[PDB]
Amino acid sequence: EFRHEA
Amino acid sequence: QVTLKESGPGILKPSQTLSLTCSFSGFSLSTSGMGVGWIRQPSGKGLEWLAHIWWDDDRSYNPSLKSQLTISKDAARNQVFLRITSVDTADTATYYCVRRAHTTVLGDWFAYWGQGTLVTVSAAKTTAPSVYPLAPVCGSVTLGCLVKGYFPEPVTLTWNSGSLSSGVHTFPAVLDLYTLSSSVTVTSSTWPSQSITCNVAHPASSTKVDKKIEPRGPT
Amino acid sequence: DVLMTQTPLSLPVSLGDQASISCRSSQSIVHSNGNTYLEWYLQKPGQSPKLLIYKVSNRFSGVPDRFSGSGSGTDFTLKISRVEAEDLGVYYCFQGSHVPLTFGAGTKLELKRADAAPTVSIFPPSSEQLTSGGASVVCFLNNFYPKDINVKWKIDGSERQNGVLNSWTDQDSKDSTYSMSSTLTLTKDEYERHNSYTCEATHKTSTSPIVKSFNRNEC
Repeated sequence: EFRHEA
Repeated sequence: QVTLKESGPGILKPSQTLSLTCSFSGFSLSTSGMGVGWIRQPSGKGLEWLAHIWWDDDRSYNPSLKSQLTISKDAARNQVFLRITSVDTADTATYYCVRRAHTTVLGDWFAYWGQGTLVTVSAAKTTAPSVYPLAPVCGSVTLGCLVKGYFPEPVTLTWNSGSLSSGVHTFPAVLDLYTLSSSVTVTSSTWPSQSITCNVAHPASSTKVDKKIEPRGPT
Repeated sequence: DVLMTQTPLSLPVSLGDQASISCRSSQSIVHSNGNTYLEWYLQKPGQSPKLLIYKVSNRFSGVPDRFSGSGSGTDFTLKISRVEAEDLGVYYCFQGSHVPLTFGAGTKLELKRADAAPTVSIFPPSSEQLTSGGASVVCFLNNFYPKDINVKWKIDGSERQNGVLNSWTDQDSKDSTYSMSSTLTLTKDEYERHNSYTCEATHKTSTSPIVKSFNRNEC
């Protein structure tokens, strides 16, 4: 995955 | 205000290495969650993603170009860089710098883009165009001008030094050299009687040429 | 890669019509964190892209309410309730969930008009080009609608696929037509060894092809 934050 | 600015060399040849700078302001790359990237678009073509770099030195790349790409930063100077090794015509594109965060409150999206920078990859030495008149065939008339085999862009084209703009169609150049064409449609009584001339300049090579379009004779 | 297929690739409308652009991904866009990073970008002629919609259906700041976003999984739609003038351009769907990041190929929102047949013109090589040993035959197909058109070159009755260059103007701002330029480039030797040259177009407006030709020997 591409970097993301939830 | 958030702004991004790309700088590149404009022209480079195949095999050579592309160095592109981006210079931002309005945010710091040091900020946790912040990120900056490159996206490009070849001439009248899609949008291709290239690379992204994160504040914490983490990097993302496009698999196809991975072996050619190197994104780097300098957060003390507000700059992101990207190198592409072994370019070829393919890579002729407009290059965009974009901001993208991986946290919501910082803006997880491509909101900010620069104006972008044009990068042409060609093998060609500056070349003066060859300007050819195009007269109608035998038996509202339309005339044409072929501007053939020139490097680089642009050329300026006018009919009667601009005196004639009605019914002008000038077509975008296509490629190691560019070729161009223009059509003019005038009332059937205007020509051949009144003269019609094609005026072409190619600044890069000091070219200026005026070609009168000459009616075909029996000889 | 995740593929973004947009439908259609060209979308004619009138100002005040409703428009819909489907975008479908080859695999799920739901990031493992919970979110669907599906965005929409608009690129107006010679401008950088601008974000319109993010996470499926969140309008960007400043985007008018006539735009909306819908969908889930692998099936998404952009809607424009009343197309306004400034809305015309190229629309991209983007997925930011998977590496590498991908855009769709782009949907041109363009202006609908009445069907219009191409005015076609054919031109032999200039004496000037021949003097210099080249040989180009140029064809012009001006002011047609809609944009799709099959253009064919024939020499003595055989089809020539080699050494053809095509160029399209963008949709004319004044009359909403398109125009095209086709150049067949041969060597002087090949041009002097054949006689019949035919530019041949097929369009929605004629049930049979538009043929323009000449015979070299009679020029």
